[PDB]
Order: sequence, then structure tokens, then C-alpha cells
Amino acid sequence: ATQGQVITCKAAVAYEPNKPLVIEDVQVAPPQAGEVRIKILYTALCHTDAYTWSGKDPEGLFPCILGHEAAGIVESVGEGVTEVQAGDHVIPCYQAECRECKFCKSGKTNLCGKVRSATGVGIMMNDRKSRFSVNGKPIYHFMGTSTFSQYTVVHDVSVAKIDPTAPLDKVCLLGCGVPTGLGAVWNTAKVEPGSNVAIFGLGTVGLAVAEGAKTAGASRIIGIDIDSKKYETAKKFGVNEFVNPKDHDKPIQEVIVDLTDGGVDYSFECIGNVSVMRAALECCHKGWGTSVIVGVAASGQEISTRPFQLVTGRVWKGTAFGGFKSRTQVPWLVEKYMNKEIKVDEYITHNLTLGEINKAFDLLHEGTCLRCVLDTSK
Amino acid sequence: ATQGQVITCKAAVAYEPNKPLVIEDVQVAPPQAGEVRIKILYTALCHTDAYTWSGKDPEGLFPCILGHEAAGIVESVGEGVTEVQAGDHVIPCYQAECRECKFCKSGKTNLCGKVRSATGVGIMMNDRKSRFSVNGKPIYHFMGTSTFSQYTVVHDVSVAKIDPTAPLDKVCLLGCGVPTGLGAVWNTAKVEPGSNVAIFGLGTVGLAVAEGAKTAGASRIIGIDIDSKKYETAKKFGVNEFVNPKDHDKPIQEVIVDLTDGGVDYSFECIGNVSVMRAALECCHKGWGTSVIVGVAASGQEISTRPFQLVTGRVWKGTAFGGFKSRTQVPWLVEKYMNKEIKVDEYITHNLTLGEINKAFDLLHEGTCLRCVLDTSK
Ligand SMILES: NC(=O)C1=CN([C@@H]2O[C@H](COP(=O)(O)OP(=O)(O)OC[C@H]3O[C@@H](n4cnc5c(N)ncnc54)[C@H](O)[C@@H]3O)[C@@H](O)[C@H]2O)C=CC1
Ligand SMILES: NC(=O)C1=CN([C@@H]2O[C@H](COP(=O)(O)OP(=O)(O)OC[C@H]3O[C@@H](n4cnc5c(N)ncnc54)[C@H](O)[C@@H]3O)[C@@H](O)[C@H]2O)C=CC1
Ligand SMILES: [Zn+2]
Ligand SMILES: [Zn+2]
Ligand SMILES: [Zn+2]
Ligand SMILES: [Zn+2]
Repeated sequence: ATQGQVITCKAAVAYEPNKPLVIEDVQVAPPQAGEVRIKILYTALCHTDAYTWSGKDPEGLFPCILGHEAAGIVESVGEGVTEVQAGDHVIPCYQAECRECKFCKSGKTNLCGKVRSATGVGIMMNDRKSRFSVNGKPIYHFMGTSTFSQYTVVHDVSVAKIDPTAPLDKVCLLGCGVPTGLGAVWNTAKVEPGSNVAIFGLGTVGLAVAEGAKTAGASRIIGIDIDSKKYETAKKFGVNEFVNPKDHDKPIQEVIVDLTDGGVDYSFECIGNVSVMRAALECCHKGWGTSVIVGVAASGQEISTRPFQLVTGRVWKGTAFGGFKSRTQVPWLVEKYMNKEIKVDEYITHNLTLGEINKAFDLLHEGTCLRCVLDTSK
Repeated sequence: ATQGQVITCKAAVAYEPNKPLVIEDVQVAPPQAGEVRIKILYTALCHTDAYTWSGKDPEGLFPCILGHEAAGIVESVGEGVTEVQAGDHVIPCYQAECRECKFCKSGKTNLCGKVRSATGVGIMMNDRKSRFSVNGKPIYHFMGTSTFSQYTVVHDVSVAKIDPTAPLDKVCLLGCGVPTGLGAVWNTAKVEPGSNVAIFGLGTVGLAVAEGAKTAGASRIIGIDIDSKKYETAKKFGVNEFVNPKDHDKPIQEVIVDLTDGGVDYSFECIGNVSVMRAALECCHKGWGTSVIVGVAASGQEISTRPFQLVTGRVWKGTAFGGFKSRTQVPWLVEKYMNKEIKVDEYITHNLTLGEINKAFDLLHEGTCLRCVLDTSK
């Protein structure tokens, strides 16, 4: 048994903004009530990790174990945990689903407040302390997940139990960008067959929106990116027209309006840039157009438009994890992937190891990844 | 000019139930106010035609010119007609869209009563007489369309103006089965991505439902037909599992429930058989399942179920022309076909001429057609 015992293991610790992550031996405490200790086998990285690592995250706390896109196998569970057990295959999710709060009970949102008072400050609810340490001193959790490690401890309300035959080096991506993108189409916008759609930003999120739109039956799927190399790549995900704002003097919204004779039925902003968010709203069609903000803007940044845009029938909205309830629906997305109904594999451009995580981050930084997946054994 | 003049032309006249249609020379009167005379180039036939021809239609009136799935070119228009003109390419529709009645104004239905008091009894609204005759004696219109003719006269509220570059030997199918099927999914049911669907009856309507479901993002698309040869054909339209009721002693609803562990999210009955309609309702999932009746049952036939089926969350509904507004949306479907977003060609199994219409009906009778299209020039 490792159960009830401290586990020493490899993990990538971020000690300071912008410094290379150091691969330490760390102590992972056993799970307390309501907690789940997971053997993480594969973890993906994304710009959300890098953002905090670069010291730009006002909620960032050092030293910490980053990582929030993973899949693994439950090693043990704490007192009272019943939905997973040792041996279950799981995806830890930064977005909880407690099923007991007024948000979960509402039936009108996927947001759940249950553990965010602890996970927002790098600790666990049960004792308001961390489960990670080196040389007797605590290392903060990150986003309730901390998946840059061979083992992590997470709240049971954050653990999705998945099909035990799913490939763990692929379905690690179903914890972040892919569900956000697909559900922005399916849940937040509810795009109807024949809709025309604009997608601003063709990274992983944007490409998942394009797949979502394609699956929902959209007609014109117009991608907008400042990097024209993204178009060739985006075609397999369903993007079927492309505009680079740099090729035009006019604001991009006017360009899209001209291209569609009035605007799109739905737009999605998958960058996190307030000016593009405004453009995405303003390129929607009068009367019925809807824009969904998926991008996460920096602190203090504001979106603007003229109220006539909304008075004349446009709707402004946004999405958090595609509107998916994590514990209930991440398993459902895994099922759809196993049935070849959603892409996952095609988003993984590189496969490295946890040991080479610093190299993964260099790949991320240079725009070379869609998703880079890390094997935590080496 | 043929305009303002009577036109003599070929047309297939049905004089008596079950007798071979006779290809006469007929007189087509010029259009009066609100009417449109159309040079019909291609017309498809379907079981709706045959039903009336076989004398089973209580609204059937003889002698008559059958046919309701066509495409052509406007020859002339009557007083006051402004939405089409001579030379426009058109699809005459059995379902009007006047835009002025309480049904059109409702925003809650595609049914329009405007001309059905005349078209239901084989005549025109303007003068309550027919525009067809042989040897001075009147021939009734059928379904406001009468497309088994080189020329017909229809109400302007029934004429969809379409893209002038569309192939008229294909888009004749967008006046009946294909929109009914696609819109049963898109408009009546509003099937969401990932839904499981059952389709009862894999003719043209059923196959259009399958295409609709596929386009909407459905997961399991289960086809049910008493002819197992329909499965191979149905696969290209999106059917991905198949059940023949004959291979099972249990009622088909129990079979589907077993296959899906509880039932489908949506079912569609595309036959017109009250017992299968009940089966389609009862194979829907508790809590949220919805069945859509597309099939048109015989007079006096009734559907039945136990109320607990509905009390426990199933919804029973039906569709008329897929919920599409004809004049506004048939042009839209043509646009989608031209953009390769909906199939049309694949439903056309044979191409004959109006002269061989009796042979077309034999093909129809033996189950050999999905859709048989007729060139009216020969
Ligand atoms: N709402 C939510 O729950 C979630 C939001 N996100 C957010 O989604 C956004 C995208 O994430 P990823 O796809 O991983 O990022 P990414 O960095 O891989 O992709 C960004 C893309 O936007 C393009 N771009 C940058 N500036 C542009 C401009 N001015 N106009 C057009 N294109 C431009 C880049 O060329 C790049 O292709 C981020 O803000 C991220 O925080 C991510 C996950 C969940
Ligand atoms: N609601 C509306 O607006 C419209 C309704 N319709 C109706 O849709 C229905 C289907 O039309 P089409 O596809 O042209 O007919 P079809 O005759 O081409 O297809 C009927 C299919 O049902 C199958 N079938 C017959 N009995 C069966 C059973 N007991 N169980 C399972 N399968 C069975 C046959 O094998 C055949 O494949 C008809 O009732 C027609 O009147 C057609 C157009 C519009
Ligand atoms: Zn991520
Ligand atoms: Zn909750
Ligand atoms: Zn028909
Ligand atoms: Zn009307």
C-alpha cells in the first residue's frame, strides 16, 4: 500500500515567475475527507499554465505545482468519498460540480462555488493547507488540480470518472480547451444547423469551436487569426473561410459584415483581447446575432460597444468551460471521443515527458503547439 | 407571346382511380389575379400522388392532374403578382405562405390557410374554377400544384423563387419529402448534438430525417424498417444502426429501449401507421424523450398510448412540411444544396419522362424508387 502514507514523487515546481521549472522530489500527503489522490499519467499544458508561470496572474501563488489538463488513475480516496475509488480512471477538473450548492441546484449554470475558496488560494478545503511539500515546506496547489506531477490530490467534487478503456494520453485534453470550445457552440450559443459563424482566434479553443460548429451543422465557418498559417491547420477542424485582419485596413468587424452581407449568426472570441471581443460582437447580424466570449481578458481590461448594437438585436454572452458540468459531462465527452464523434487526437501536436517540461513551455511560447502532452513517468 | 393566351400542352390526366394515366393535350388558361403560370421542366412523384391515384384519398377529385414535386420557369403572372416574374426559376409548393393570415403572422407555425379552401377542392381562389380542360371540360387541380404537366397555374402565395443556376432536375425534390425530413429534425424536434434518434421508415422522408439528424450532430441514428435492404442504402444518409421489427418477437419499442438502455432522445415516424407511431412514442426515453409524427395516417385511424408515457416526460408532436415556411425557406434549402450542405441528388434513383409516367408509377408501386424524376419535354 501507498494508501494512508505520504508518497514521494516527481513534480514540476514553479518557484518564481519566469524561472525554469525545477523537477523536484516532492511529498504528496494522503487524502483527507472528501479528497482523491490521483496517479497522473499524462498532462497537457496550455497558456493558462504559462500565464500564471510568467507572473501575470493576480491569483498566482509561489511556490506552486501548475497543470490542470490531465488524466490518471485514482491511487486512493479519503473519508467519505464514494463516487470514485482506487483504480478508477479519472480526469481532474478545475471546475467542480458539487451538485448541492444553489448554483448546481439552479439548473441554469455549470458554475459551482463549493471549493473555489480553497482552490483559488492553492490549498484544500478540509484543513486549509496544501498536500504538497519539499523539505518540509508547503507548495501551493494550482486551480484545484496541480497536474504537473506524478501524483496530485484534488477535491472529489472535481473528479470526473471516465471510461476505463479510454487512452489517457489523449483524453487529458477533455479537462480544458476542447470542452470549452465544443460547449461554447452546443450549450452557450446552441448553434442551429445552417448558421453562419465567425471564430476569432484559431488555437485549440477556436479550433474546438470550429469542430463544435461543424458538428452542429453550421454553414459558413469563418476563422479570423493574425497568423495565416493557422488556416491550413484549421480546415480539418471545420473552418472553411479565413480572414487575417492584417490584410485589411478596415476594422475586422466591417470586413466580416461585408463578407456575409450583414454579419454572422454567431461569433466566438477565443483570444482574450477586449478589442477583438468588441469586433466579434459588432460582426454579428442585426436582429438576431449572438457573440460568445470564450477568451479570458487580463485584469482591469474592459469590453465596450455602443448600446445600439444590443438595442438592434445582438446578444452578448460568454462561456465558462463550455457550459459543461464537469463530473457529469466530461465522462460523456469521453464516450463521444471513444465513438469517434469528437476529435481529440488531432489537437496534440507534440508529446514530451514531464522531465522535458521546460522544453514544452518553450514550444508553447513560440506558438508551435496546439496541445503538447507530457508523459509523467520520465 | 404565350402570355394572356391559352396554352395547349402535354399533361398526365387521371380520369379514374387505378386506371392508367392518359397523356392528353390539355388547355391551360392564362393566370388571373394573384396567379402564376409555370413551365414545369421536371416533376418527381411520390406515394402522395399514388395514394390519390389509387382512389383512397377522401379529398381526391376526378378527373385531375396530379403531381406536387416540381421545378420550372415562370411563363407569366397574373394581375397584381410582384414576387416572381416571367423567367424566374421556381418551385411550386403544396404549402402556401401568404404572410398575411393569423397563422403566418403568429410566428409560431408554418401552416397558412390562405388558399386551402380552393386548393383542397381542385380549383383556384380567384374564380373558384380550374385552369385545366380537355375538349372544353374542366380538369381539377391537385394540392394547389398539378405538376404532371408541361404547364401549371398556381397561387402566387405557393411559389418559391429560387437560385436561377440550380439544376431543375434535382431541386424538384425540395417541394415535399426532403424538407419535411430535414425540418422534422431542425425545426420541429430541434435535435441537439449528441442526441440519440430512432427513425421508423426509411423511405425518402426517413432518409431526409437521417440526413437532418446527421447534420445536427446526432450520435446513434437507429433506422427501423420492415425491408432489410433499406439499411445498406440508408447508411449514406447517416443511419448507423438498424433493426427490422420482423427479426424480433418483442414489440419494436421494447427492442429499441433495450438497445439504448432506456430509449432514444428523439424518434420520428416516417410511415403513416398508427401502431408504429405509438411504438415510436414508447421507445423514447423517460423524462425527456420526444417523438415526432411525420407519417400521414389514413382517415379515421387513431394513435394511442397510456397517459403515463406523457406524464413521465415524453412529448408527442408532429410536423407539416418540416416546419418550413415554403416561400421564404425553400429558396434557403436550394442555397444549402448548391453549397453542398444538403443532399438532394442521392435520393433520385431513376429518371424517366412524363410520357413514361405510368411506368414511373409501376416503379413507385414495387418499392424500387426513392424518388423517380420525370422530364416533362418528352
Ligand atoms: N472560458 C473558458 O472557460 C476558457 C477560456 N480559455 C481562453 O481561451 C482563449 C484561447 O485559448 P487557446 O486556444 O489555448 O489559446 P492560443 O494562444 O492557443 O490561441 C490564440 C490564438 O489567437 C490568435 N490571435 C491573437 N491575437 C489575435 C487577433 N488580434 N486577432 C485574431 N487572432 C488573434 C493567435 O494567432 C492564436 O492562434 C484564452 O484566452 C484562454 O484563456 C481557455 C479555456 C477555457
Ligand atoms: N408530414 C408531412 O408534411 C409529410 C408527410 N409525408 C408522409 O411521410 C411518410 C413517408 O413517405 P415516403 O418516405 O415518401 O414513403 P415511402 O413509402 O417511400 O417509405 C415508407 C417506408 O416505411 C417502411 N415501412 C412500412 N411499414 C413499416 C413498419 N411497419 N415498420 C417499419 N418500417 C415500415 C417501408 O419499408 C418504407 O421504407 C408517408 O406517410 C407520407 O405521407 C410525406 C411528405 C410530407
Ligand atoms: Zn488549459
Ligand atoms: Zn456546486
Ligand atoms: Zn411528395
Ligand atoms: Zn398565410
